[PDB]
Amino acid sequence: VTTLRQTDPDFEQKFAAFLSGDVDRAVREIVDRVRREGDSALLDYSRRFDRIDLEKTGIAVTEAEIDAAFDAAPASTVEALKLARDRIEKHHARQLPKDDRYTDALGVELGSRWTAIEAVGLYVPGGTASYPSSVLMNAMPAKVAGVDRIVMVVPAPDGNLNPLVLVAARLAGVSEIYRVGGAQAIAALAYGTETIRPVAKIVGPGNAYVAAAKRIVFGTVGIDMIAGPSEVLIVADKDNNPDWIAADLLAQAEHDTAAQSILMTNDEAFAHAVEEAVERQLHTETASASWRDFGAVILVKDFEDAIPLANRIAAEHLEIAVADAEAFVPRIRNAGSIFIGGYTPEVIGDYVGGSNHVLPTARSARFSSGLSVLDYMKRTSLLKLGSEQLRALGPAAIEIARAEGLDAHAQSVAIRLNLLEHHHHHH
Amino acid sequence: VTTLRQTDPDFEQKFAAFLSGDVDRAVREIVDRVRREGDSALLDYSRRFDRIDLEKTGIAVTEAEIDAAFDAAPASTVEALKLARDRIEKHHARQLPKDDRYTDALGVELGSRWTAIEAVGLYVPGGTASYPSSVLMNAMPAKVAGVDRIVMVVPAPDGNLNPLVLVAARLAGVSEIYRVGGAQAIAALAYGTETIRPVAKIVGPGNAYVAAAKRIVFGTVGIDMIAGPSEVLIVADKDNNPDWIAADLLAQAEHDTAAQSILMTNDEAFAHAVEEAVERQLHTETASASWRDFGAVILVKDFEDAIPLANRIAAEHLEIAVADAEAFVPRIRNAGSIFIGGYTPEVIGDYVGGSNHVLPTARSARFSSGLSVLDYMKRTSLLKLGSEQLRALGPAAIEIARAEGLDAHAQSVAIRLNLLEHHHHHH
Ligand SMILES: [Zn+2]
Ligand SMILES: [Zn+2]
Ligand SMILES: [Zn+2]
Ligand SMILES: [Zn+2]
Repeated sequence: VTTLRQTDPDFEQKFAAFLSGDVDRAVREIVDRVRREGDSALLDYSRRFDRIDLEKTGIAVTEAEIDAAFDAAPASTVEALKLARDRIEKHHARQLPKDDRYTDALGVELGSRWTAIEAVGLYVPGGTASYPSSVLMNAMPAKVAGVDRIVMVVPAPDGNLNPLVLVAARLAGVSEIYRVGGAQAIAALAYGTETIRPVAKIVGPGNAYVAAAKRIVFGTVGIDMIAGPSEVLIVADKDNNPDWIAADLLAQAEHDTAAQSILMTNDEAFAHAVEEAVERQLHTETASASWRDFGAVILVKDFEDAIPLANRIAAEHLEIAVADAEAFVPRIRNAGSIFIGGYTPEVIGDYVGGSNHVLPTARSARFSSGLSVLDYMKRTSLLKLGSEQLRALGPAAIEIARAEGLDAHAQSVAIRLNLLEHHHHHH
Repeated sequence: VTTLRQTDPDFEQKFAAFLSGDVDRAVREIVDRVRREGDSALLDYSRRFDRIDLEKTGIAVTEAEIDAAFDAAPASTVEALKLARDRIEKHHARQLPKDDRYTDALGVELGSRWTAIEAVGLYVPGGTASYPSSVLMNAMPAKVAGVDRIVMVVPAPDGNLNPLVLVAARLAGVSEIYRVGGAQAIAALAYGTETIRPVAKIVGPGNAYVAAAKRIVFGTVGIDMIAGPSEVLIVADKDNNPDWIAADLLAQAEHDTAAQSILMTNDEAFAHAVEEAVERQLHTETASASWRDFGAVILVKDFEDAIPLANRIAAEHLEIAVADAEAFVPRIRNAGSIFIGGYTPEVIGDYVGGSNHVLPTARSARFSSGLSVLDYMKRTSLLKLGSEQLRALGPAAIEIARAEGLDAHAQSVAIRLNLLEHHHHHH
């Protein structure tokens, strides 16, 4: 496994290189066609890519089909999904924003008010990449935020849908479910078709076609972020169970073939002990291809050294397993989620922690946060000036407007001050 | 001026049509070249588009050049910019997020922590579109949020820079200023060059080239939103000064040739009185082309009717001038900023209100908010489970992981529970 040593005269060059790292035309055409033509183009693309005939199966999934999904599900799985839904809901409810209206010293009334986005669409991959936990994580915050209409699009290749996805959808307050995917589904959500009324925002990672479609429609609808390769950074000292740390690195690896698992430690023997555990557990596929191709160990002399390196890696998931861990939490500023101690494997956050696992990937923790209720809401600014306030702030506005050559802007203030001033000749 | 009447059997069709409504290849190449080549490609593109030779003028603006800018500025303009900076700062400080760490009923420790984005870049148009108010509005929130490095890129066509932009930059805590623009500047900020170290997020509306460049780099850096045509919606009854309302419609029009100003009223005579005022003031250019080409009046019978229409328009700027205005504020959920009463022209919000004027355009108020300190910060989730908590939540996680075919994920929990369980045979 790749191993970098901070003291190496070439460490910086190798570390920076380690951190570094089309379908546009086809997608541009698919998006434009769905926009201009609607349902018929949706059915057309679904045939080409999902080998399904929506004319016969229908575009929308029925409540009856969702009921059948519930009955087919093992009781313990439905129960587990409900516990996860309940934990996620309670956690997100705490993050609801509070409005703020106040009067400043000049008597100006300033306000901040939050409302939910009216309709939101959740993109959920189809087939073997179709996970019910993803559905709860993406839909529950919208439900908590108060979104009136929650739509889910999920492709059904060869007509197959994971029934657990339908089970999760209901548990999380999803209102409409449509059997479509790819750039065509993204276009339908953004522009609308005869059957699918448009939404105001689309969330949910997808493949290259979905990603390209989202870059196009951004502006017409809001979008969460572009899906990028996932990574876990584990910062651990020798006082850990090597098998446990290995299991955590492998859990992240099975996720995707390009997923990356990094161990940052100050004890080489421990790093060796973790690599041996990774090897044994690897027997007793995607994780194999993932750990070998992208796995890595970074050796530092102490954890003060690990701080700047961890900040540059800016991992989606950061497991901190060192003595006095709570002390490093505030020092490591770039991380989507931080899991503390030996009993908190990243996996728990994917399912039952309650904290949203849909986190920023590919160094995006440098500028973004994981999904929260805020992503499903928006703030409106409120401002009210009375005559006194306009008299006090208007001149400054006029000065700036005129300095900017914006005479109409200056006049909208001057036309008011010119009349008002006749009542202020005393001062 | 275009006039729609809600009762018209064809109103809905006309209103919906009223609401509706390339360089990609060239930009894709410019962005890729700057990424691969650095400074030399920056200088190359700057010559082609700004007719400037950065080899002689230099890429970075010097402190000395900024000092000269201050001296050349009229005292009242510097003072006005400072009052605006102070109002914006005090307002934004109130919006700083608070961290939240707590322990739930199961003893799970959950946390929410906020940090500032380390480096941010502000794109400011050059030439006659170069406004100092824009600089304060875009930079001040980053300064309040605690951004360590604030960078501004501003093209200097034919070597000319608005000195007031340099004055504002300093007042707002901008650290570095570079004389570059377009897709080349966006590429330099996102990928970095020898002279310009990369930033984590880029904010600031630009032209079609800037917009295309931002769509490309999104993911590598965060981006605010894509600039779209601006619009003001004024909902007013007859108890207003027609000249004042006209001035407000014209102020928004001079902004851009595609800017849109809409009057929504329940009194046709008043609408006529406003149109006549717009005509007289139009004499005593861009505003002219803007009001005629995109201006519009929407007649309703009462303001209850105006609510759903205003929500569909979802204007960047909404001026509410009706009796009992405070009553409609909560009913109109989609609006970037709401200005209340006759003494609050939208213009005040652009400069001295304190509330950020960089608001969502082209119906984006349906899903986004105007710039705030939150846009310059990010949240990190914290999670800590002890043995008891993992014992209580682990089984559910395993159940879901296995139902999803994610065995490595299930094992990272099972490997811990398998050892831990020997201490829990009593229950
Ligand atoms: Zn050290
Ligand atoms: Zn995971
Ligand atoms: Zn009515
Ligand atoms: Zn304005």
